[PDB]
Amino acid sequence: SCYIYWDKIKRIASRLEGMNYHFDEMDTSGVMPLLDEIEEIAHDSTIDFESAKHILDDAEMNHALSLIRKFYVNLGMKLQMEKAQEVIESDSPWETLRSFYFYPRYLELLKNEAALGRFRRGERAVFIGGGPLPLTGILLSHVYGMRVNVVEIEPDIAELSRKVIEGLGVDGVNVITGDETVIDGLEFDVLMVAALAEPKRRVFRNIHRYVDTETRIIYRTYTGMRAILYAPVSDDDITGFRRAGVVLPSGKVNNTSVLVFKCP
Amino acid sequence: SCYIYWDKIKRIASRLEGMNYHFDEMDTSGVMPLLDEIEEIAHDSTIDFESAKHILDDAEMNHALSLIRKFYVNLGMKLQMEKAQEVIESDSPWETLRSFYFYPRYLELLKNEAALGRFRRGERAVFIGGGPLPLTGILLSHVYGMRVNVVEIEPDIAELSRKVIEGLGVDGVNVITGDETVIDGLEFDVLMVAALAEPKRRVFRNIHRYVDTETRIIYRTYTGMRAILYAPVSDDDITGFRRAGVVLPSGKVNNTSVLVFKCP
Ligand SMILES: [Br-]
Repeated sequence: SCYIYWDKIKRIASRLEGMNYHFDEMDTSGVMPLLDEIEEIAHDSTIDFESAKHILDDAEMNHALSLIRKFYVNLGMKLQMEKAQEVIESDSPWETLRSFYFYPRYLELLKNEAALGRFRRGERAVFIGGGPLPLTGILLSHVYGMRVNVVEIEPDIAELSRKVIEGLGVDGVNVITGDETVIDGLEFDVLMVAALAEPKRRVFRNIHRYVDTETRIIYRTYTGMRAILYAPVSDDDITGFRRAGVVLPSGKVNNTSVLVFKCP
Repeated sequence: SCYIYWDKIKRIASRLEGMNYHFDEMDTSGVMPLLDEIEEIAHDSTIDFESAKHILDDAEMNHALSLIRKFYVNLGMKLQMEKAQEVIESDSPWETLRSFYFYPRYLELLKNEAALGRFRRGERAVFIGGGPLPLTGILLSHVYGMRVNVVEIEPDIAELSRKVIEGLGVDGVNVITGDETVIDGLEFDVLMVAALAEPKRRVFRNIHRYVDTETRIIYRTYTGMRAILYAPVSDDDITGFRRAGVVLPSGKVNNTSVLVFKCP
């Protein structure tokens, strides 16, 4: 084909490639223009899902896509780490937390999800893939009055997260250090899977073994042009589950939210 | 997975099996409940595009899918033939035309397409694959005041369509007997491709040779659960074209309309 977005993406990737050659370590302030250029493409409403995969999954875009998707994850992780450290240091922690680049977005995303998953105060939720800034976990308790365990595989990241939660004075959020297998030993009404929790195939196979058919499972994925940001969850990833609802994003939200139940 | 639609589709297909390879022999009036059954499924808005794809792409669904598709194409063709003769014989041809089962649907589909393609009075349209009842051709003129050539490969079908057009007294619609290659000798502003024009690969490869980069080309295809009805136009078919816009259907409309331009 001949899409103008193909050259734009290749030029972005080239810039990312040159940057990474020079520095392993992300300069979070400096690369905010690159993120906004990438998000303008991802957010372009005038483009349907089929057209999105025609442009994105074209073989000649694979290298550029990989670089962009690596950027997004690395930037996200560094933004979370920096903000976590900021919150811990702050004498005004909630003010510092609301300044996080994605804060307004998670706010909208959760509201969407709570409707999709019928969240009720008092229910037990497990969130897989907390990261250093366990924003979803925190909101689930602070806003939705849920009883939350956040699971984090990396012990130092998990420790930082506990410090964030304590700095915010948020009750009812516990952090578990380990992989998604810790869910066998937990009771929960709802289970959420972070957008960047990996590997997807393994994570869904572990969910499948350790849940029953009545437990609500909500995962975060990417669709349409927003798949420039990250690889979506594949239908093969969700073998043995049935999709029972979706919330497609709008505005600046990047994630699609999917409700599934284990078969059968 | 365990979608309820899976079993429902297999059940409907079981009742089509005994018509296999002789669907053209269908009783049109007596099979309408069967179309309603398939349509209840195609038009279900709660089924997301990923779920629809899980179903239609599964190897186990392949024979039931061919049975449903053979049923839908044969029913549509028979109805078209039956209505064309009915119009020709009618004292009230316009009213008879409007009693066509898909009439209300085509009217909305065209409405959508006219916005998408920016149709205007006096513009030159060519419609590939007229069939016996060239409704789109007739409406492009009768409603949109466009000047139309309808292309029909089968000489006896072309002859019948001309009778339908002459019976209605509609201006500015001519039928050319031939393949899509006849566009070589034509001048036009908008090219439309019928949902049923086949084989898509040969057709689009010929269209590519004869149009330019500013020709508006609209084709009809199937997306989501509506792809149960007929094989969608593939990525491979529209090589050398770029998508510029899409109208997704709602209500009982079956076709997705897609606007393309030749590269660049
Ligand atoms: Br979807």
